Amino acid sequence: ANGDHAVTVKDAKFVVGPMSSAWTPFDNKIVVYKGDVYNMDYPPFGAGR
Amino acid sequence: TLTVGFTDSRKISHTCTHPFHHEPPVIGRERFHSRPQHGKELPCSTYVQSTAA
Amino acid sequence: NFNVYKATRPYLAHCPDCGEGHSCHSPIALERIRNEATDGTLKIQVSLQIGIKTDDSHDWTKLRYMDSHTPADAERAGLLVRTSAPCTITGTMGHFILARCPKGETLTVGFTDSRKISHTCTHPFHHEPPVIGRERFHSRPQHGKELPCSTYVQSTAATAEEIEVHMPPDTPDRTLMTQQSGNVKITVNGQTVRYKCNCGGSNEGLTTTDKVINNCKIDQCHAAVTNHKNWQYNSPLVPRNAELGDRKGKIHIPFPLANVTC
Amino acid sequence: EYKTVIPSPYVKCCGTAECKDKSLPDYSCKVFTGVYPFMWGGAYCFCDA
Amino acid sequence: PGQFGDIQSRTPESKDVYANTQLVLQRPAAGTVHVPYSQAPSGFKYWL
Amino acid sequence: EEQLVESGGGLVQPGGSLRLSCAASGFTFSSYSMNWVRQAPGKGLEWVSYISSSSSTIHYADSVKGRFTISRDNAKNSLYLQMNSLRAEDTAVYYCAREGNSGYEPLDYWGQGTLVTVS
Amino acid sequence: RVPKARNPTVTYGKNQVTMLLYPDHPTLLSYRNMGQEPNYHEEWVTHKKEVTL
Amino acid sequence: KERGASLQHTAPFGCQIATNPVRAVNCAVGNIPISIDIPDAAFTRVVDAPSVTDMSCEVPACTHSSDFGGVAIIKYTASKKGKCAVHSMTNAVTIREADVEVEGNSQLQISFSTALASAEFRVQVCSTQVHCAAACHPPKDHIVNYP
Amino acid sequence: DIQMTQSPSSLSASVGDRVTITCRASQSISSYLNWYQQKPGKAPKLLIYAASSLQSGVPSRFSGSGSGTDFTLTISSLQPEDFATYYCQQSYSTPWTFGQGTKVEI
Repeated sequence: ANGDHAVTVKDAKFVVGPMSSAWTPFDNKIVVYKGDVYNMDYPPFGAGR
Repeated sequence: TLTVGFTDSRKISHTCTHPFHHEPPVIGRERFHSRPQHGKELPCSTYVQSTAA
Repeated sequence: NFNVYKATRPYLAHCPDCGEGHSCHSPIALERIRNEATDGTLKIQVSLQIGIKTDDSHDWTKLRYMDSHTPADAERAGLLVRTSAPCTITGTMGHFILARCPKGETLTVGFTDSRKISHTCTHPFHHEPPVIGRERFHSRPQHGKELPCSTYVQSTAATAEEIEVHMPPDTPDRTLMTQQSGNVKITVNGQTVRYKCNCGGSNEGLTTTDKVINNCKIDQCHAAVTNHKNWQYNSPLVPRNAELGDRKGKIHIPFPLANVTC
Repeated sequence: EYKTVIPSPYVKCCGTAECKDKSLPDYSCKVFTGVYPFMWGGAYCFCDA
Repeated sequence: PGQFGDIQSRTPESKDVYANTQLVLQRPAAGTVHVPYSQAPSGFKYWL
Repeated sequence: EEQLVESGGGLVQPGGSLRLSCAASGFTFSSYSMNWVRQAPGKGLEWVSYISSSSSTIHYADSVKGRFTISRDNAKNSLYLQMNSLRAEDTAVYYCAREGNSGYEPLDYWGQGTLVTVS
Repeated sequence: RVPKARNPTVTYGKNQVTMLLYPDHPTLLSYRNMGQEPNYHEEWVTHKKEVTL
Repeated sequence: KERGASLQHTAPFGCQIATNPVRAVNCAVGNIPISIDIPDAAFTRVVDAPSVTDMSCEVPACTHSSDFGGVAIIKYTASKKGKCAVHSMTNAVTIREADVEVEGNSQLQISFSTALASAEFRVQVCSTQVHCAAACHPPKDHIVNYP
Repeated sequence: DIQMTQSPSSLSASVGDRVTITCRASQSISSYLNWYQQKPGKAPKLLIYAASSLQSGVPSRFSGSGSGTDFTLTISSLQPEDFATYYCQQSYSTPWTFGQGTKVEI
């Protein structure tokens, strides 16, 4: 979904994109565990409790 | 609680008792007591019956 | 009377939890559990038959169970029921057992085989007796009042509820086949055996003697035992023999309801 | 109270089953495809499909 | 389907029975033989 | 070489009994099934009895039921046929034979029987 | 292996849905709105209950 | 024991989450431009296509529900056998059928949906236009399972 | 159970002639049929064990084939050693049965 790629099928050329919106459901810090994704502000390395 | 014991060679028993708190976790969105016939499969972990090094 | 059982045989059934957390095929299995009486008694149905020997005689100390292609005897003393705490068994006949036992979330039954091997099968259940009166109590008082309630009667007499029996289907058994030097041998061991092969020649037949099929491999053929002389209850856990089944007979359900006081 | 009655199932492998309507209360009938049953002694029918 | 009056009859000795329960058959599990179904629980016990 | 040796014939009075033995050499006895057959002057071929290799399956002809019993010993390499309640009409030569370990139910070997007379 | 719950009874009205639940054991119920504001809600159900949304 | 609900149940706009690799799918935001390059060989000259000279329209039924609840009948006379495309000239009415076949003197039937309580629109068939109008009734079903 | 008959009851032919013997059955045998040959005064007997098959040690002059309840055996050359009694046997069911026998004389 950008303007730097094209495909041809049956001598027809297609170009798709770019998208009009930059909204993304993910934050900068995520935690992943066996299929689940959480948004969590984890502590820095070396500064636990 | 948890208790173990055995029988001696002279027909005498021995026991020892320690405190413990045992409560298995829940897998999925429902709480159940036994294994059904009709259902779904989810990942989990177990111990393997192997004596290898 | 036990005369109605003369032509019947036990059967095997699937069990969802065979004691280790895995299923297996067991000589003992559970059918529906009934809890209609207001006094908190249960009626349980199983696949084995209590009180009858393999020679169709009456002996209240023996039970008979199904082994591989043949019935066998076992001792009654090994029968147990529990739902958390042990249950108390109050009476038995044929496929049915009565027992009383405390609250719990599971029900387990089992017995001991003739070779010193145990078998169990577990199903989920929810047991909670009703409340009678305006007070909740745990045991039987000495000084008190009487109120109506219902119970089960310890009677083996004929009643109006009946169940049906049918002819068993054929049973596959892969151990009848062996491969030697590029050929497959079929051993009948005195039974009537039907076979099918996908090897050259399209071999089909029904035999009462040993046969050898040349130039054929194992797992290209199928065999089953087809000739039966006894009748079996049409449990939902076994396949129908034919699209339209034929009826051979029926047996009655013991232990009716009656009115009592509490 | 009510009671539910269920007879033994009929399985026809490498052939097509069908059924007809009946006047009994709450009668229901359905056919499923793609079955491969097992019993204690091995697979029941020769056909795999 | 789940209240008082789900099963009705005129007298204890009648043969004519009316019922409005739900009953749906489900696909069997792989490798086994059984008849699963879904049915609404009896309303009479709930009243008691 | 393969051999079948029959012995035990003779004359027995009516009401008596006689045991026949068939001895084998040259092959593995426990791997093959065996049959007994009968022939007499003026008569054709007739099958008498069959025993499977493990002594699990036994069949008798309808005319010989009860009076005849068959057994084998796979450790002694011997085959037996015993006749009881002998009757005067039972005068014939009895033979043992091997059944082949291949398809289409062949019979590869025959013995040389002995005369049994009841009189 | 885990079990599945039985089907509810559902009726309709103007801008609303009514559901009657038949639990056998503790079961979790949750719902959300589609679009920008999910308005997430969560509850546990332990016995026969009727809800409207 | 206390981690709570994950993004799969709380995210807005109906997004769904996968983890191997981490992905988000079917998020209903924005729009997407497209450009297509069609070769000259796909086009047919107007002098070769069939012509239609006389048309009329009638509308026997309309219900302005979420589904295709409208039907129309159009009569035509065609000069010769061939194929023809159809297109609507309004935004409030959408037509399911993309192409029709015309021959001789006959009639064709199309289906449409609209939210208007009173409908008026024009339909184009091989470079000519017809005017249609009708009155529509409300539906009776409160809730449906589709947009 | 399965009855068998063979024809002719006897053949009369000179050295150098061909021999044809047929066997019939009252029931389907599905090719489970064999042939036997022996001379008077001897117990052993043996010919081909199956239709269109040659038994080990049997001269090539002996051949035959099988079909639904209709079996045939022929000899391409008749020599003084070839004059004997012939039988058919079926091994499809239980009990096993034999034919009545055919003899060939000079």
